[PDB]
Amino acid sequence: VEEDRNTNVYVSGLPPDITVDEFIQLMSKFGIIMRDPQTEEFKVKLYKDNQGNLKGDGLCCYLKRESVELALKLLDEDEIRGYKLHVEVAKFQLDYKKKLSMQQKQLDWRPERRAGRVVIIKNMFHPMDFEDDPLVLNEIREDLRVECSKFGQIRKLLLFDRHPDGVASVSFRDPEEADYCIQTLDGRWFGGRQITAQAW
Amino acid sequence: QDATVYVGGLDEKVSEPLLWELFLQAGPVVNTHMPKDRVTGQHQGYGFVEFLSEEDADYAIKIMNMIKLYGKPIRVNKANIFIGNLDPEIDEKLLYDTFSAFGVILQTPKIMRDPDTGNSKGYAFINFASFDASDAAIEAMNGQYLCNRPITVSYAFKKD
Amino acid sequence: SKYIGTGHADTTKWEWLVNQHRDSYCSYMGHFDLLNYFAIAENESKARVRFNLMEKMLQPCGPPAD
Amino acid sequence: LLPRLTPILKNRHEKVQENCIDLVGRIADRGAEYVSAREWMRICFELLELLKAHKKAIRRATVNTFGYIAKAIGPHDVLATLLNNLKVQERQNRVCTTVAIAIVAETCSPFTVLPALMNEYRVPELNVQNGVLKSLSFLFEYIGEMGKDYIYAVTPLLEDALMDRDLVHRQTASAVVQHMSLGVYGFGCEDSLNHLLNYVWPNVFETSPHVIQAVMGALEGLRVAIGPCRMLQYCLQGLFHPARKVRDVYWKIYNSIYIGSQDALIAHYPRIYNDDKNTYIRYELDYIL
Amino acid sequence: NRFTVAELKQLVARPDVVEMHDVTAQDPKLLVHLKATRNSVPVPRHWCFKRKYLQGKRGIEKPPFELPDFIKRDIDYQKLHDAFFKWQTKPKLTIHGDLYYEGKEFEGDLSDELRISLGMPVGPNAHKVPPPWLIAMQRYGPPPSYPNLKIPGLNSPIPPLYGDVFGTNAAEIDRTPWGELE
Amino acid sequence: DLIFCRKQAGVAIGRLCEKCDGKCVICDSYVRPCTLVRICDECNYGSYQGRCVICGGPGVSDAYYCKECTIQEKDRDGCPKIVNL
RNA sequence: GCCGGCUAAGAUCAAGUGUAGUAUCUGUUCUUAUCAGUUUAAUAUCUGAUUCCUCGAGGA
Ligand SMILES: CC[C@H](O)[C@@H](C)[C@H]1O[C@@H]1C[C@@](C)(O)/C=C/C=C(\C)[C@H]1OC(=O)C[C@H](O)CC[C@@](C)(O)[C@@H](OC(=O)N2CCN(C3CCCCCC3)CC2)/C=C/[C@@H]1C
Ligand SMILES: [Zn+2]
Ligand SMILES: [Zn+2]
Ligand SMILES: [Zn+2]
Repeated sequence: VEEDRNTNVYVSGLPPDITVDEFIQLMSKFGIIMRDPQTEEFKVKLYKDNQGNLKGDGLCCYLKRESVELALKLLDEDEIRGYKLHVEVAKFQLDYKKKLSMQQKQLDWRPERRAGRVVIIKNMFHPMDFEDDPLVLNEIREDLRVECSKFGQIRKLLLFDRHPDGVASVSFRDPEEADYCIQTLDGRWFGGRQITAQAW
Repeated sequence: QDATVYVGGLDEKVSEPLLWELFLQAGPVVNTHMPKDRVTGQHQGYGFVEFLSEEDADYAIKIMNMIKLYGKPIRVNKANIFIGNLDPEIDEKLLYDTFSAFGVILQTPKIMRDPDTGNSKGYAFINFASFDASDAAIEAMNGQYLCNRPITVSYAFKKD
Repeated sequence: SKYIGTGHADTTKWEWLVNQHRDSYCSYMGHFDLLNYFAIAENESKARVRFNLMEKMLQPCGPPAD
Repeated sequence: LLPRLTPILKNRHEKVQENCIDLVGRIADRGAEYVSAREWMRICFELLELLKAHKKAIRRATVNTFGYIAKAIGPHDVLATLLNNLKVQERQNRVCTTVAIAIVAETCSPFTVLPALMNEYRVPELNVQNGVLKSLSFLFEYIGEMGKDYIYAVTPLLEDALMDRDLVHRQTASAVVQHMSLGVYGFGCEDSLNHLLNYVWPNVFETSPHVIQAVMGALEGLRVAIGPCRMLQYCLQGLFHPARKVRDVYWKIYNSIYIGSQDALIAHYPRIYNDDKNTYIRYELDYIL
Repeated sequence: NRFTVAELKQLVARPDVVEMHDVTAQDPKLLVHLKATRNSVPVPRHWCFKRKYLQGKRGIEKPPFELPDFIKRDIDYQKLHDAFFKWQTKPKLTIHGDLYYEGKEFEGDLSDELRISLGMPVGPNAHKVPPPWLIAMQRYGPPPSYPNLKIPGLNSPIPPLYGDVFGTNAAEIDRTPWGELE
Repeated sequence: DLIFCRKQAGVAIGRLCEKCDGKCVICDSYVRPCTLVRICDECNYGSYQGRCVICGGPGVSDAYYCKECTIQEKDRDGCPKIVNL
């Protein structure tokens, strides 16, 4: 039924030594390639023979139709190093809104510039408590990891067992989670001592 | 309301600046108002022209009365039988004099008016003395050529 | 803030007016034909008009409030 | 030579790249009639990516060669392709496309680019109008003095963009106003600029930092193009408002007007009458020879 | 120790520029005096509002962009360039003090189409073809609202009338500009 | 902490690196460089003799103000060297 | 937005997600009340004080 609004392009003929990455570069030269919403792996297909043999044909779907008409009048009858490619509107014969909106936001025109995620915790432990207790440091590290996991995805967590002030570093993927952890950890008690939290 | 003149009988060719341009020769028409319908979104044939002085409105009412504007009986005024599609140029006394030729009228007739403008709605109600005058109005007056407006006389209430 | 003559939300009428009087007198001292105009108008030598303006520079618009 | 030359443009050495671009530019400048327009289109679309080079000579040669190719093959087809490319790509490529549109409009007079660009603002979809606005911004900044003949054509579009609820619309329209103001200066375009100031000024009570930054830039451009007297006339009634927000905003604008052109303001200050305690009339200016 | 509105209205030379909050300023006498300067457009009027300068009503839904007439009437050569610079007109512009605000976007001769729809014929060479509103003016007299108006048959001669002009207003130097191109 | 120096500028010429070569120091524009940049004496001394005014790498060419900044007399403030605290 | 109203007109306090930046969502609550002080252009906000009716219960 859908005559136009077809964002799929069919690459007739290709070098039999074509990889996927060179192909997706060829196709990304002409716009954004639509990505499968449930996963990664842009919606690009390399048609293959009954074996590892490469038939030499390729499919690529695009986010928009203007990129298809761009590839039509710029890739057709153009030579890669050895071979002559052919480009045609793909023929077919026989969660959603979230990632749709994300791929759309990839075309934004939002303001850039600006400023252009690590929380430091102090007064949490002491080196004198770890001298006669070898399992207290690991339990304190597990408690700090369980406290930092509730605020966000912790990418790196370190505890200085030789620092007299009890320095600990929690590096997360987002600075907002680190700011929330610093706001929730400032003034709180841990092991009978008042621990402080600051940004980095 | 005294300085403004209510115009009735406007076709689709007449517009809001067109009435002010046509009424500019009669007097200084300051503003023109055309109430739009809710179902169609256009004028219902009745509008208002607010001038500066009352003498200009009186001259426009005495000059542009019963005129043929855009193929329509446009007329300016001071802002059981049912008669439909009647011209706004006629009054109650004029309708009583026109209805006196067929039969005898029991009292003074009344014409329906719009709740916004108050000049002419489009329908009127008149009562005769007997049923013979109503039958003569339904036979002769129901379809007679009025002043550039084909009227239609019908019975308001009938029992089978 | 470091530039003399700028204001802010707490600037009063007196400070504004003395600022414009002071840079008016400096502009008169700078422009050669304005001083000519004044010296012809009041029938004085130009050196005298310059000295009078410099003397007026100290307290234009009178002393401040309260 | 040229089809043998076009694959060398993708080499990554700086000297090779610069010399290849210069050679293709000379060929396009003098021998343009010897190769089809389709290959020229492919070469220009490939050159589009060299406007991002980290080196200044590469960018200079690329600008020159793009100008030559555009002058050769005509503005229509390349402009259509550039608009399509501006619609669908990531940030850096869209910025390079904007630069390319400005180059095409400067080599082939902006009369040939402005109608097609304004026709694209008619699309009822955000992120397309914002691209048109960014292109107009850079176009006016790039053509400078040549814009004196095209301010009347873009005024209703800037009106529409300044009445819009979207913040990027108004920020980019303010940037356009600033570049247009500083581009025409001494050419007698004060009518349209005052008209546009009437739409820019209501945005002074904006809390978003980027919008207020663009508004300040536009105001300082209008201070040069329109004059400090008009700016003081816009600031006078708010300088002493009862609300502290209005006073803060107006004193910021006034200090910006005062630091530049402190001398002109002498002739523009309004008369203020003496009170019982203090003398405020400037009597020397009342002399009459 | 602060004025009232009526008390401050008695002191100032121009009381109609005084407003509710003007008595709450640090120096209301200077504020009202600057509000009366023979220039100086006022404040954008939405400083006291609470809707972030964009009204969410009035039905802003409308056409995206109407290009000028010159827009419509290779792609076009120097002849269509000549067309674009012969057709170029100056658009509607507001003067120095006309600030924009959220609301201010919505708020004897007859035409040939109305004369064709009304059933009136064209003007002859030498005859009498009056409009039907002219018979009442010939019977009752001239209108007192426009005494300088002339009509053919009553005040204007029949050979006047030309095309759709059925009336003319007759109201009872060195106008050339000085320096202009030839 | 991106703050300009804003000290009295001297006879020393500002320099730009290979990455910042075409840039304007104040507005970061690339169009129409117009006025040669001058820096103060504490920015041009010893190890600071040749350095990018924007970033601080090894200078290769002259820094310039753009025509837009020259029209607004933004070349009349102090030293435009970006200094971090 | 629809023919003055139907609580989509505002503020706020906790948590989650995420960006270079802006942000997005859930629970909420919203004083239905008075006075004094702070404060606000004015609100706001904050700082303190303040036996009866009905059928063991509820409301004021
Ligand atoms: C929004 C725009 C972007 O910011 C974009 C400019 C830039 O941010 C990107 C990053 C990057 C690296 O991709 C591009 C940067 C810069 C450029 C492509 C500029 O070119 C250069 O750097 C090379 C060098 O600086 C000189 C280029 C030159 C002479 O064309 C320069 O423009 C000019 O000087 N012009 C343009 C104006 N033109 C007229 C002609 C009459 C008289 C002179 C002035 C007016 C004279 C020549 C800018 C070009 C590119 C924007
Ligand atoms: Zn600059
Ligand atoms: Zn650098
Ligand atoms: Zn310095």
